[PDB]
Amino acid sequence: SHRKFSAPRHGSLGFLPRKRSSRHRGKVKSFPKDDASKPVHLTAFLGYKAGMTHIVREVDRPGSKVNKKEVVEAVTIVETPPMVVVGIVGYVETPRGLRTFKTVFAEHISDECKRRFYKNWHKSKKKAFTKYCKKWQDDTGKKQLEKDFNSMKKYCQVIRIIAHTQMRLLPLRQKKAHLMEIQVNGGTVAEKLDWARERLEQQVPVNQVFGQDEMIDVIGVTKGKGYKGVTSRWHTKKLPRKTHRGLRKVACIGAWHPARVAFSVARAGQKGYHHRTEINKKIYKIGQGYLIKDGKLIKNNASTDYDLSDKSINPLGGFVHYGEVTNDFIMLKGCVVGTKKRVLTLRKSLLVQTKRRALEKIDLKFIDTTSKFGHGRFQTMEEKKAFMGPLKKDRIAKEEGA
Amino acid sequence: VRYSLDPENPTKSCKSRGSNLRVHFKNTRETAQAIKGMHIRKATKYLKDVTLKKQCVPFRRYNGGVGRCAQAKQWGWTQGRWPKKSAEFLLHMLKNAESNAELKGLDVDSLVIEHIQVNKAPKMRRRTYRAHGRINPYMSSPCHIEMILTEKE
Amino acid sequence: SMLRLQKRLASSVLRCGKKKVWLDPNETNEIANANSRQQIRKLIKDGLIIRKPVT
Amino acid sequence: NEVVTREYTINIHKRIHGVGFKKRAPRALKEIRKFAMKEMGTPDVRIDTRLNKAVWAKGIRNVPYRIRVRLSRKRNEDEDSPNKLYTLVTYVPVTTFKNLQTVNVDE
RNA sequence: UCUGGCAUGUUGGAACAAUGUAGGUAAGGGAAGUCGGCAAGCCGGAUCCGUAACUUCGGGAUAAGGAUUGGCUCUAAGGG
RNA sequence: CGCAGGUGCAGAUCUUGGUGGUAGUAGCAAAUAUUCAAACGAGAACUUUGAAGGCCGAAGUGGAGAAGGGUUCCAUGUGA
Repeated sequence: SHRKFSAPRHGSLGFLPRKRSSRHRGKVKSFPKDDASKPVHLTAFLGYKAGMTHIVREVDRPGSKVNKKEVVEAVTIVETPPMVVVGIVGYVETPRGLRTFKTVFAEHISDECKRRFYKNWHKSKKKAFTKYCKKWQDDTGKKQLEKDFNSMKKYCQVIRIIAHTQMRLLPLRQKKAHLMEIQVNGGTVAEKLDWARERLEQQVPVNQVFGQDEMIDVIGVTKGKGYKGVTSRWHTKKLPRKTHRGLRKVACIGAWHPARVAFSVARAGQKGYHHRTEINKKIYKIGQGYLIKDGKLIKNNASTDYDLSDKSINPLGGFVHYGEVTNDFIMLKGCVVGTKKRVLTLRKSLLVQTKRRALEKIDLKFIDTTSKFGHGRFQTMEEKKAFMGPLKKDRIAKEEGA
Repeated sequence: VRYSLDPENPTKSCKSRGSNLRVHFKNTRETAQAIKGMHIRKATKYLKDVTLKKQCVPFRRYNGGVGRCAQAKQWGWTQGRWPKKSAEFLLHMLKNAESNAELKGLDVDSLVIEHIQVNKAPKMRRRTYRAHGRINPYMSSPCHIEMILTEKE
Repeated sequence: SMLRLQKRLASSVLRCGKKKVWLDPNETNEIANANSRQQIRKLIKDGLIIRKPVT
Repeated sequence: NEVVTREYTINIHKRIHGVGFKKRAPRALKEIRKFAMKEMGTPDVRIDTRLNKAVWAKGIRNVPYRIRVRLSRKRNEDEDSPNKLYTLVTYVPVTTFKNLQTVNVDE
């Protein structure tokens, strides 16, 4: 007979396989549609999730109850050191799909990028690309490279760059760079190839890919949670207290007559570590990263034009379960997938941005920098020293020195 | 007595067997299969590693409920275990075969395990008490083992 | 070796429990030789068997 | 150099973290054995009974956070065992653990 | 806890997943759950007050309701 | 060639015996707890000795009896 009272089904079958992701790095499954009239530009970047904090800003939507009023918004910090271009890939369109036509690599590839080519770098002889690079130097090999760029020019419809992150600059245990193909959009195939060739072996900062207050897409792998029951995996109703043989389960897993368990029934299994793509994340800020100017280190990241505190995006005591952020970073509104240290994929939007929320220009008034290792209450160490006063450890040091 | 197989030439071979050995037949069959065909020094080293859980025996036939371990990829398999008692019993019998080779004048550094087989020995009976006043069998599964080693290099 | 008999014999001779009987760990061989109540008495007088104080 | 004595501070607190109440002191002994094996490469590690008392001094739950031990690599030729070298771990009573470095000991 | 006794109840090692058995805690609501307050929770000792209907005058009665309770230093009274 | 039968099995939840798959699976989860060193020994997580940490907490996991058991008591040796 029919369900007595209607209720919507628990969960979505649009994420059906609900397994561990086969990849640790987020994958761009659709790049923005190419427009030949636009200038040549990149469409994606690779960052690392450092942590979360909250900001203070005043909003500018006229009809709202918070119009011209100060609001507090959670943000996420994604550390994005520059990427190094090491290759070019060409693709041809076929009635069977997009097929890899020819890839060309740069003459010198750093050791951190070569680490991606080995499962045991310690035991390896580091012979990757040692014969390929000699082709860039030999006269016969140079002619083949030029012919291979020409064939890409006259046969390829899609041009991508192979780029890797620099893990020397990150405070992570891992030293192996993440490689990625980033599609080049705009212009003609010839203009794409010329753009790619000239910045081969070069560095692409994140400010040349993304800009301020633009709405981007974040691709990554969700936090892993292991084996879980239907109560946590699919959020089914817990059975009564006096249930025999288990409360945290689905009572009826199917009717008699189809005589099989359907694929649409909640079952216990793997939860988390799922590949996900969230689509509308605004860029609140693009940090500048530490730089040495006139012998003094500039820490001015996360100093707005209303506080001038001379502090860094780093909270007091550092980001928890992540080192110090010393490179360029992207501040996104809200939360993003993954653990800390998780590598995130940031790509340009596939949609046309026309709503007021997406077009509004944001300007931070304050950035929280209190410690996340507890109930922090001091923005800077200088503020804490001024409020607290001299301590016993300072007087002890003075006694030792005098 | 009579072995299952006859050596290619008895002069360059040594035999060793045992009967009614209190080891699990299913565990020993897999261990013997992993040992089969291997050089005597490499088989001795391997069986010691099985005791120390450094190398595993792939459980191919009697594999129901056997766990899955990383060391089983070396055998192109997924299920493997570390049968210590079977490895000790097969180590004792390898030492016996090596001593027989020395007795009849064969060099022990070129000895290959060319034949090894385990057979079910007669079972031994004990009992377990199984609720509602019932008694169920509690049986052991011992085995006979024979091996023939042949000079080969 | 096993000293179960000697811990029982010294317990009855010393009129204490077996938890209060102390056999010298460095004189196991000599204590193991004592299989009579009279040799247990000699070991008590030699100091090889001691009655521990109460807790 | 085979025969060598060194003094260490072992952080029992971070090697016990998360283990159950009935297993904290028993696991702290296995952690000291692991520490001695990694520092001095001998698989034969012997723990002095005074160091066993120090770990159990407050029961099976409240193990001391830090212990100061003395690792001593010596020859096993006295026993003629299959293992050629062994390490003896002894207990060093200290009043404070502040500024205590790993120190070479000679006599 | 002592005298006395024992070795954790026919095995150990590692890990800390789902479901379970046993024990807890939970914001704001406060039985809206359920056949049903089932289960759990509230109360709980002693001292000083104060106790209804009804009644076979015995009870009901620890009815109900309220206050106090630690440590330390003193004081008064109670005997051979 | 004749004579005479306790004369032919796939079944009977058939009778007796033997054997599989299940399956190296379920399981060896009631009463807080073990650790260090040494000895004997071919061999020690489990025996013994010593030192620690714990429990029974006198209506005991203590010391003795009645029924019932019948040599289980004690010493030595073995380890099928």
